[PDB]
Amino acid sequence: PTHRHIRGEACPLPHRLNSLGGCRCGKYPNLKKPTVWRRGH
Ligand SMILES: [Zn+2]
Ligand SMILES: [Zn+2]
Repeated sequence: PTHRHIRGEACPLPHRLNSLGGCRCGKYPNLKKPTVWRRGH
């Protein structure tokens, strides 16, 4: 799938973010920001 950027995080890989801007696998919580769909990289 497409991984989301929380806008200014230096790419949250290799963790997979959902629509709330975080990864259920402990690393990124529910920040809820205008998250950008990035998968061109
Ligand atoms: Zn990225
Ligand atoms: Zn994670």
